[PDB]
Amino acid sequence: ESYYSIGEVSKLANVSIKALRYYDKIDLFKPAYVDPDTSYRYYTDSQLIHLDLIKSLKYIGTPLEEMKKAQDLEMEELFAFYTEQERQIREKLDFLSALEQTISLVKKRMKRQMEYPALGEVFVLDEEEIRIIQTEAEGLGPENVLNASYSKLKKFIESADGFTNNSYGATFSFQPYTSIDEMTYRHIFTPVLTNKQISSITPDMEITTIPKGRYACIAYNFSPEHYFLNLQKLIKYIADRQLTVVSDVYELIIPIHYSPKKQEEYRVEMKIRIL
Amino acid sequence: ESYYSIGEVSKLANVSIKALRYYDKIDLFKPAYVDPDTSYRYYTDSQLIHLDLIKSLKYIGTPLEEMKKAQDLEMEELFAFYTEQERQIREKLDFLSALEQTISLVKKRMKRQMEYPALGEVFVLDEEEIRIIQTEAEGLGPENVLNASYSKLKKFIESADGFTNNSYGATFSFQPYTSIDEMTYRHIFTPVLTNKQISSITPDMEITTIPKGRYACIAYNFSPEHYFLNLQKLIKYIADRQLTVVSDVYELIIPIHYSPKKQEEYRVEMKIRIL
DNA sequence: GACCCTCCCCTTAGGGGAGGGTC
DNA sequence: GACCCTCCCCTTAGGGGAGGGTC
Ligand SMILES: NC[C@H]1O[C@H](O[C@H]2[C@H](O)[C@@H](O[C@H]3O[C@H](CO)[C@@H](O)[C@H](N)[C@H]3O)[C@H](N)C[C@@H]2N)[C@H](O)[C@@H](O)[C@@H]1O
Ligand SMILES: NC[C@H]1O[C@H](O[C@H]2[C@H](O)[C@@H](O[C@H]3O[C@H](CO)[C@@H](O)[C@H](N)[C@H]3O)[C@H](N)C[C@@H]2N)[C@H](O)[C@@H](O)[C@@H]1O
Repeated sequence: ESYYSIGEVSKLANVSIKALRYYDKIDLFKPAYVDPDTSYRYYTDSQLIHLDLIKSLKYIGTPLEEMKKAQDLEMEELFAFYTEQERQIREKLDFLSALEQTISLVKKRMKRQMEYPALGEVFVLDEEEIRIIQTEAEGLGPENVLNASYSKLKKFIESADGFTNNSYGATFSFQPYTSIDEMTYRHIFTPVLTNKQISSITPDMEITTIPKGRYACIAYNFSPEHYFLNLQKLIKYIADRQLTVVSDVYELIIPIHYSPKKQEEYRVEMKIRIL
Repeated sequence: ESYYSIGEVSKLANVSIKALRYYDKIDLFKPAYVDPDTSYRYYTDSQLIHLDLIKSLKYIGTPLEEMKKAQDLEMEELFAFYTEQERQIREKLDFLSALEQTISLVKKRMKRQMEYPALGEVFVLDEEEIRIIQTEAEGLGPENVLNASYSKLKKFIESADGFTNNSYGATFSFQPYTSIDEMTYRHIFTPVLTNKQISSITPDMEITTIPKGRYACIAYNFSPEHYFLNLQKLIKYIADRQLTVVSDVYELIIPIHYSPKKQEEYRVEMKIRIL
């Protein structure tokens, strides 16, 4: 015998007016009475029960046209719909959960770049392993290597990590080169950062890693004059301190920013392993 | 010296054409060259680097106008933005994680209702505790009690669980009543299903629970003729098997469906505790 | 005054599709 | 032929606000 205006319901049910009006329009929840002249909406007390579900499902995030299907459902049938919701949640849980490790690790790798002891000078250091995806570089050089050169590797990684490599890598044979002009990349690769499977990897992609070990490194900010010089510096450090190299030179390039409105700049790192 | 059409980039970067066009419109990522007559878009190989971030941030779910702010940021500053993302993730993780327990528990309570040994007959059984929110019922009766009668309790629960009670409860003193006409509810309550804090609960709300114990129950599907009868049945079962009651009668009403296009139906349960 | 009505413009990140024109 | 262009209509769950009228 008590009837509620939209305002009354709104306050009562902690749902907004514009919201009830909306739910009225999509015929998910309609007033018991619409005065035909004033088009005012009036609601019975016994209606409010229909909101409990709506409100819940909303909180869960069920889309509206979907609630409508849910309303009809009988107790046993609704139960199942819930466990559907349960499974859908576990997914998001996984998906984020994964992302959390990913980002913490992206961050961990960004740290070293800012904590690098000095630029332009060579030093040795003890390195954790880095897993990576590589492919034969088909006669590519520092000179003519392209971004596009990476696109297949980059599919795989994205399909795997979801989270595109900040980084670009290539390797080549440690030699007394005298010229950029003399150098060819053996493979080019990009680091993976998930231990998530890589479905349907084709066999022209080797999964391998930059082994744990001790490394003569040198790292600077790119510019053409320095590239070759710093390589030189490296070779020298080896030959002088008289060491035995046991890998290629690994070279990794990392943007310092992605502003398309500032001049491009990149951090380069050449490392190599020793006995 | 190699330039890419939108199609070329799209395939290269595994981003859609309509997507690059869009990113062009919002000046997040613009081609290096737009032919002035054909309005064809052309891109440099050295541009594709700007997509790695975009693509990542997208995967993380960063909104676009926000990526723009991120692009300018310097390595140290970007690092922080990430940990912002890290914290924002942990929230969702919590939020869902909570929901998962909630739903598993909503489900657990829905089960018993469908696994209830028989309807209309009384039996005793051993009950887990049920926490709940209640309030003095201010002389309310089975006769005149309303949905609205619950609205404050229901705020609290929603503010706490997010997930509106499927259920509605009231209690009253076990007596040889002869009439619905004789009955008053002592409190009316609604079960909580989170152990999450209930911020700024006002003191006219008692947090308490339906204690763990042994209970004479009876549960049926509502209709006016049966209500009082089944109560009667209950009283009788006690008096005959000669038992001592140690609580009020708890009464709980639960919709069987929320279809607003079928006749309303409800499951009632009256239980009481014994020594 | 305080509610309530309808109606209209607004948001995100594009996809689908038309009706051209181009490489 | 296969690319690419612009332009337009579409989606979700409403909120904000106008310009009335009503309880
Ligand atoms: N590793 C080659 C890389 O190409 C791009 O850019 C990096 C290159 O190394 C530079 O290219 C060359 O610059 C000069 C003339 O081109 C040469 O003297 C020099 N030896 C080369 O390094 C480029 N311009 C900037 C940045 N350093 C990408 O970031 C990455 O796809 C890829 O890994
Ligand atoms: N507990 C009272 C409850 O009111 C509503 O509905 C339930 C009531 O119990 C019924 O009300 C009464 O129906 C008859 C005439 O009104 C009476 O003879 C009977 N004794 C009463 O129970 C109602 N119509 C259906 C459903 N059972 C709500 O679900 C809930 O807010 C609240 O808990």
